[PDB]
Amino acid sequence: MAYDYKQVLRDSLLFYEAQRSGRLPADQKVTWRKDSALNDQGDQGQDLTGGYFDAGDFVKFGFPMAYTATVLAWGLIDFEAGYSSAGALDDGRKAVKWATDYFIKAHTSQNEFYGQVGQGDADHAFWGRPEDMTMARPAYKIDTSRPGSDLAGETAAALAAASIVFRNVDGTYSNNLLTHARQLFDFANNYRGKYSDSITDARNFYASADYRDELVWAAAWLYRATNDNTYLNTAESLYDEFGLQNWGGGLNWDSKVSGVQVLLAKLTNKQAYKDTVQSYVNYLINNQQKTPKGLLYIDMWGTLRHAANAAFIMLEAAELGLSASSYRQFAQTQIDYALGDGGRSFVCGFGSNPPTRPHHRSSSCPPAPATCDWNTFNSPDPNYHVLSGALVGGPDQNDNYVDDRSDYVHNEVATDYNAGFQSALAALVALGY
Ligand SMILES: [Ca+2]
Repeated sequence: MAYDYKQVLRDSLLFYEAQRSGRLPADQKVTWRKDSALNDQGDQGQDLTGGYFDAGDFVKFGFPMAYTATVLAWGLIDFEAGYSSAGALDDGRKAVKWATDYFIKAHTSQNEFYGQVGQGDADHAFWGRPEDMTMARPAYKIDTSRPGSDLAGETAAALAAASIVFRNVDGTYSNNLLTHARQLFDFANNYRGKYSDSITDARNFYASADYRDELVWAAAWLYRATNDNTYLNTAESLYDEFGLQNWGGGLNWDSKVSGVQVLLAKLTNKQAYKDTVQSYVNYLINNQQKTPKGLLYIDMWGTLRHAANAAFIMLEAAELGLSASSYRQFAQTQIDYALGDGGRSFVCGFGSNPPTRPHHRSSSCPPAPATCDWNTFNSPDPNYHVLSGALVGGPDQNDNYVDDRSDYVHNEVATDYNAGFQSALAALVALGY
């Protein structure tokens, strides 16, 4: 009852601090985390340190990491007031920059981009503190011979969105972000292909369903960041060519459909895009399967992540003047469910009876020199460190849930899980809720 969205927003930022890879800053707030993955590098030894660990593991999966950055930047642009009111503007910007500083390093050549550091199996076979890793961490890339329109496109979108975020605060960085964004889009558009067909290790973790939506997504963001009509023309041309108006709605690391539509609706003010957004939202509120307690049930994987993403699309739709009151209200019910209106909180470190055993390695570990290994994973006790701000997978279609570390469905946590969620919190704060 009566949730402090400002504090939840601050908590979400703490989750991102807990996901930081590389050398941590002197002002780090989640201090149980230590410098790690300091040897991450490319084929020629290029520095690839930094970025975010994806979930409860230590692999740096570029596709969802870029998506996370784009959505976080998006919320900072449209609902900056929310961050400011929560006294978290600086931290919000730092969260975006932690990702973009890494994308810049990963962009080793104009048409070359590293999309992963660490191998799924080698990484997942280990359970412990990231600073204790001793296994090889291979880096995989996409290039003109092994394209990745989806990966390069999303990264371009994130860089372009970030360039807007930093336009005034750091003009030099903003310009740099944009240069990289422009080059990555050209690479993505001129060399068509799914990144997971090149970086095959990712096909079993973050396989891309289609790269066409990312191309439109990227062009749209570049137009917003440059005001260069060429990008708008390309965005709309591809939107029509690919027939996105007929694609299944939704917004998540894999599909940008609803994001593209609500974004283009804002940039062009065209009714057609607004119609598509309305039909999608009305469908969710009135028809999409929901749990008995009101939670949108879009899929078993990252259930809350899907509901929060939907909530964010609704908040963006409200900004277009589409049923603002009802759309904002429904979005709030989804966020409020995650915060505890379903009976318990599903945000670690927050509210009533929150999850205490997230499927997360670093938070499960006691401090050094005590050993952290699979026996720690096997502990009946709650994770040693509270993972403040992490949104877990959530309850089942019947609002049932059991806090279980081995349950990588209900207790999974990930950077993409908190993206739409965090931006939605920023919006609620901005709206004065
Ligand atoms: Ca896609």
